[PDB]
Amino acid sequence: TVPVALVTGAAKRLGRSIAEGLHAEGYAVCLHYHRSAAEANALSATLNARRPNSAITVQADLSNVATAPAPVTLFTRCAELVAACYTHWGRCDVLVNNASSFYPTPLLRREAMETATADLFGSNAIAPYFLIKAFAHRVAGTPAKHRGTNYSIINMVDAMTNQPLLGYTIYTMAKGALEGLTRSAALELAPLQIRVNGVGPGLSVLVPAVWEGHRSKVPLYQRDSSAAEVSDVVIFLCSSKAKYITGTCVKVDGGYSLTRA
Amino acid sequence: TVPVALVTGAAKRLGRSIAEGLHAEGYAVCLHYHRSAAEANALSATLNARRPNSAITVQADLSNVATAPAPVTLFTRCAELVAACYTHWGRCDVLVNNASSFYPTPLLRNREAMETATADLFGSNAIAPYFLIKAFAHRVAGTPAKHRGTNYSIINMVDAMTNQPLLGYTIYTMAKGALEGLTRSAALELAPLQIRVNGVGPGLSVLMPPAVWEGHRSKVPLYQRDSSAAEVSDVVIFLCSSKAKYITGTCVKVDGGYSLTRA
Amino acid sequence: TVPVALVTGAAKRLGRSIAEGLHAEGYAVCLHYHRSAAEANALSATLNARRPNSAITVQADLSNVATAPVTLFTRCAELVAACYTHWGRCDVLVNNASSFYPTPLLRNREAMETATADLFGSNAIAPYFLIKAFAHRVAGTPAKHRGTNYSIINMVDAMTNQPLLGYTIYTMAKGALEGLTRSAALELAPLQIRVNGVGPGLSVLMPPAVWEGHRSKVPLYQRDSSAAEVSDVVIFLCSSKAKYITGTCVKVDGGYSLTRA
Amino acid sequence: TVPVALVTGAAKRLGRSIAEGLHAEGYAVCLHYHRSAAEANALSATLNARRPNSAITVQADLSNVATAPPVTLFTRCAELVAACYTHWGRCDVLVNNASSFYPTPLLRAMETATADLFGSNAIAPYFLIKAFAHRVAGTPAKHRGTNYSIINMVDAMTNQPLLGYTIYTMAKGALEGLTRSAALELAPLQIRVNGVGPGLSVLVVWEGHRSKVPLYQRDSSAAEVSDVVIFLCSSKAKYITGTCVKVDGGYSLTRA
Ligand SMILES: NC(=O)C1=CN([C@@H]2O[C@H](COP(=O)(O)OP(=O)(O)OC[C@H]3O[C@@H](n4cnc5c(N)ncnc54)[C@H](OP(=O)(O)O)[C@@H]3O)[C@@H](O)[C@H]2O)C=CC1
Ligand SMILES: NC(=O)C1=CN([C@@H]2O[C@H](COP(=O)(O)OP(=O)(O)OC[C@H]3O[C@@H](n4cnc5c(N)ncnc54)[C@H](OP(=O)(O)O)[C@@H]3O)[C@@H](O)[C@H]2O)C=CC1
Ligand SMILES: NC(=O)C1=CN([C@@H]2O[C@H](COP(=O)(O)OP(=O)(O)OC[C@H]3O[C@@H](n4cnc5c(N)ncnc54)[C@H](OP(=O)(O)O)[C@@H]3O)[C@@H](O)[C@H]2O)C=CC1
Ligand SMILES: NC(=O)C1=CN([C@@H]2O[C@H](COP(=O)(O)OP(=O)(O)OC[C@H]3O[C@@H](n4cnc5c(N)ncnc54)[C@H](OP(=O)(O)O)[C@@H]3O)[C@@H](O)[C@H]2O)C=CC1
Ligand SMILES: COC(=O)C1CCN(C(=O)c2ccc(N(CCCO)Cc3cnc4nc(N)nc(N)c4n3)cc2)CC1
Ligand SMILES: COC(=O)C1CCN(C(=O)c2ccc(N(CCCO)Cc3cnc4nc(N)nc(N)c4n3)cc2)CC1
Ligand SMILES: COC(=O)C1CCN(C(=O)c2ccc(N(CCCO)Cc3cnc4nc(N)nc(N)c4n3)cc2)CC1
Ligand SMILES: COC(=O)C1CCN(C(=O)c2ccc(N(CCCO)Cc3cnc4nc(N)nc(N)c4n3)cc2)CC1
Repeated sequence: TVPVALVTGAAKRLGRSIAEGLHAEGYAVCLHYHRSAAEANALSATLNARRPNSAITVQADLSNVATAPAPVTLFTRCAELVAACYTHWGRCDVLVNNASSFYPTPLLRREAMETATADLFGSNAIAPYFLIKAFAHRVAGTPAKHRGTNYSIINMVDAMTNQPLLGYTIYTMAKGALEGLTRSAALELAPLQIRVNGVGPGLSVLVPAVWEGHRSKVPLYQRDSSAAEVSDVVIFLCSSKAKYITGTCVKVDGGYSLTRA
Repeated sequence: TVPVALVTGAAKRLGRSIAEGLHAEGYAVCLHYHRSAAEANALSATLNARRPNSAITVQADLSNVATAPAPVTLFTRCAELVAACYTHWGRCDVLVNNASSFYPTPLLRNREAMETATADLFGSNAIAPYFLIKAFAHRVAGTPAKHRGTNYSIINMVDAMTNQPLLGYTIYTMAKGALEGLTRSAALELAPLQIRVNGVGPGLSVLMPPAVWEGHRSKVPLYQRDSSAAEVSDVVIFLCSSKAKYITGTCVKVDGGYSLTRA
Repeated sequence: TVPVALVTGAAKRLGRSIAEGLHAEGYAVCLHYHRSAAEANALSATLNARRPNSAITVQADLSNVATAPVTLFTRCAELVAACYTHWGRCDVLVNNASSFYPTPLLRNREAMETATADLFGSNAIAPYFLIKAFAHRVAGTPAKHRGTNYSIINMVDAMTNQPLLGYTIYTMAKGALEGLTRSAALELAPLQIRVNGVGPGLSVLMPPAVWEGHRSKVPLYQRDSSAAEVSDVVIFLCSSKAKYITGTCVKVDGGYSLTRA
Repeated sequence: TVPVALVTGAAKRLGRSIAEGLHAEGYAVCLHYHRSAAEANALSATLNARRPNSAITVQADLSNVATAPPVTLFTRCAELVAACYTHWGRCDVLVNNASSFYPTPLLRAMETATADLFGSNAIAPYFLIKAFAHRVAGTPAKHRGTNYSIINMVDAMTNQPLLGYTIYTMAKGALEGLTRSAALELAPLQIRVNGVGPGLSVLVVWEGHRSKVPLYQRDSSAAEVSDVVIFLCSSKAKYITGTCVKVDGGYSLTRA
């Protein structure tokens, strides 16, 4: 009776608001983290205090690399994340692919580039593929009679990547791949009634002289969004209200994509 | 202190579902109709029964023509629709441009019914959306900022399947493509008044020989069926809600994945 | 023997350049104009000098207004009639004519009714009616007498997904024209009529700092295009080389659509 | 000198037709291949028989795997661009054609599919683009060519995904993101970056697939695609950048 969400990069910022919002709706929440161990553990205790046995935390590098104990592939670590929900609670109804690295990969003007490829592509595109695969296998290997009634996968994409940010080619490619995954997984998982949608923020919860300048670009309100302005949309899309939506991406950008230089 | 929604073509189908959903969230609803008087009036009696003074009905042909006098323009009729909300309740917070003509206009056939077809399919789908949006905008801009609503939201009912056009339906496909540009253009220009403008684009909703109903339905990837009206209108209500307040300029497909298909 | 093109708003700027490039490729050209009868008579003369009986001129208002009543749809069949009249054919239609002026929502009834018919007539309604006229003509040519390369190009706008503030009527009419392209492409494919769009950004563009400011924002070259930068694309899409391309819109915009405020 | 084009996967089919097309236009062509040595070398022979010194061949696995001396994909790709500069001193045009294509079903190792499908389609194209841009950047303004053009071969139909081809579809989506981001970033150096998206092309159970095509009810010939790649590289398309041109006979307009 209590559904389970797995939220990647759940420790802070938008991933934390997504986990908080799903939890508010009655979900048990698997809080994935990579480096933010203290934040993830504090968030868990907050939600477990509000509602016993309502949250767990699991650590994984979603980079496209191996990790030592066979060195452990990204694939294995992805199946293991999904397995953690099944092991704790016997289900996993919602997957939010939120975790994402983001930093410049300039084409113009070290082995960091292999590091960058692995990290940006892994977190943003390849781990989402492997997570959705493990998610879908687990639904597929549940007898029909016992399947949940509202399986939902949300990919966090980017409303502004048709208007790329100068110098972020690999990240922009990765988001594009992610949008690809949304359409391909919606089509292919439809027979198991698993919906696959994207949410794309424009500017959200910006870190002062420059904050002010970015803020002023947004037609609506001339500010970046709050975390909850994004997560409320994620929450709606996972709801039974949205049960006819799949294969689609929703921009939550204040009209930022409508602007031109 | 009760919010007001104007829903066009509210009498039946999707427009009635949207009207009932907004009503359920505590909107007073102004139900526009053209031909469907009996249905609209019964819808409004149901709503007023549930909550006094929470609905009215207004008639207007949104076809881009002049109507019965010196002659009345579509503009005027549109502005009068908005002014009906303001006359009765003193506000208009939401507008759902739902009303819409749909019928083939094939490029290859071979006369007054060519001129009234463009007027009807273009008016209902695009130009009346424009004028109602401009009349709606005018009212807000008119209100001292101290008396303005805090959640203004315009929704335009577009078509998920317009990039994959239905054979023979060119004017209709065009007018929907128009409606998408108004959605984007209005979102931009009305952002300073915090008027959000978005689209909702159904695929197959509330759909012939029945093996051809069963035939069309089966092509949708999710559930192999057309949607319920609620499956569409819940999305409309979400975009109107204060939880959607950073959303503007976007269209949301509700198509069960239909737009993902190829022949 | 010599293929015919019909080009609307052919008298100046981009439409003149399209008429020339088709003229240069050896089309006989029907130069449509509305107000600029001089410039058109001028151009006709020039190309009728390079080559006898290779250019004609034709006047019509493509606004959605009945004239002295003659409805828009008959003036459009008239235009198409005039190529078959003179030359016995019409192989190419370019819907280039377009009025363009602000129709703002805020700030500041005679005006408004005239803008609706002018902006939607010219950008959208007449193109519809012209295509209809053109398709019926081909349909009513026995197959064995049809030309081998029918091509319609609609001049759309690269930048309409990023609307120009205060231009809604225009932006809507361009989105109808996009609709027209895909819809006609699909419908006319059996006739082997190809229908495509070409979408300029800033082309052949207040205080000089303003002009420069606008030009400065184009990523590639930091300027507006020339007529020929656009007309070359049009002529390619009409060439037998593009014979597998229908239903598609080609941006010619120097990257401008890739920018954000 | 004559301008030079690098075409990846140039041995057969579209990639050969492109090579041929640019050659017939006056380009000297670097013909990249992976497994099709014999075909690549026959092409080059025909090409050099036509105009001496106008074709060469280079082999490279564009899968994202560290190869044997270990040699990474970055290195392989940079070297590929250096082969142009080494033999002809210039590289004017890059066509990212090379592409692996096979199912990666979500419902029925993965390691190799991922490195191969994302490398050929997405990660190699980026390193190739970056190598190209670095070689242009480092050329003194005075001696830079006057018509830099990069063509990504994308897919017109990827918004309408082929069931079971998730990784391929993702990789062509990455390649679309590369087209735009590289077009923006390399615009100041006057390198245009564009995509061409085939529908069904040169289908190798077939009349079923091609009858879905609105225009002519067939798949395209190889020329009906390469001619488009040729035009976009030409100076007549010098204002077109960031753009993808579908060449699909209208197939992307269909629905089930
Ligand atoms: N903020 C904005 O304005 C925008 C956001 N978005 C998208 O929304 C999503 C959420 O945004 P935001 O909150 O700003 O994200 P953040 O950049 O703050 O990061 C989210 C989390 O991702 C995790 N992560 C990063 N790299 C890896 C990796 N290699 N392996 C595993 N986990 C990793 C980190 O977890 P940990 O801290 O535990 O290491 C991090 O806290 C992202 O997908 C982003 O692309 C899109 C548009 C703009
Ligand atoms: N149903 C579907 O599968 C899809 C629907 N949509 C869109 O969703 C919306 C609602 O769809 P649906 O419920 O099927 O729409 P309907 O065709 O059922 O029409 C809704 C109402 O539009 C009104 N209307 C039509 N023309 C005019 C006009 N000239 N002037 C005034 N009102 C007019 C009618 O009111 P009356 O009866 O009072 O005369 C009608 O009941 C539309 O905008 C539609 O295009 C999009 C794609 C798919
Ligand atoms: N130039 C640019 O930057 C851009 C251009 N485009 C599109 O490219 C095309 C050409 O651009 P450009 O040359 O600058 O356009 P212009 O503004 O120069 O106009 C083209 C011609 O359209 C004709 N026209 C205008 N209104 C009417 C009408 N009501 N009835 C009949 N003919 C009419 C005029 O003919 P006459 O003079 O004979 O009256 C005019 O010369 C247009 O479709 C435009 O929308 C798109 C984006 C930007
Ligand atoms: N043909 C079609 O209908 C469609 C094609 N396209 C796109 O058009 C382009 C050309 O299509 P098409 O000619 O059919 O392509 P092919 O499937 O024939 O592949 C082209 C070449 O790619 C090379 N290649 C494949 N994998 C690798 C790799 N791991 N490393 C290096 N080279 C590799 C091969 O080289 P070698 O043979 O030497 O090993 C191959 O011959 C592709 O990018 C494709 O996605 C788009 C959609 C439809
Ligand atoms: C504000 O920081 C500063 O003061 C300066 C330091 C350098 N700097 C940036 O690194 C930067 C940071 C965030 C930016 N964001 C605007 C959205 C662009 O997509 C915020 C954003 C944040 N974190 C993010 N994390 C993921 N995984 N993905 C995303 N998109 C993301 N985005 C843009 C540029 C801007 C100026
Ligand atoms: C009297 O009708 C007949 O003779 C039949 C044969 C022809 N015929 C159609 O052409 C037809 C009807 C409805 C169709 N719908 C599919 C959605 C297309 O967008 C359902 C749909 C319904 N009503 C609709 N009303 C608006 N205002 N807009 C929409 N899109 C709409 N759509 C499609 C084709 C079915 C009915
Ligand atoms: C101080 O600031 C100013 O000077 C303002 C004065 C008013 N103003 C303009 O008049 C104006 C004029 C032409 C503009 N063009 C390109 C912008 C479109 O994104 C040039 C263009 C020309 N003529 C055109 N004619 C058709 N039929 N269609 C097209 N698209 C068209 N376009 C832009 C703005 C904007 C700014
Ligand atoms: C009778 O059953 C069989 O033998 C089937 C075996 C599996 N099978 C396919 O794998 C297949 C092959 C070619 C297909 N093409 C239509 C375009 C799909 O996007 C042609 C295409 C060709 N080669 C290609 N190579 C790259 N690198 N990329 C592309 N897209 C590509 N496409 C589609 C499916 C269908 C035939």
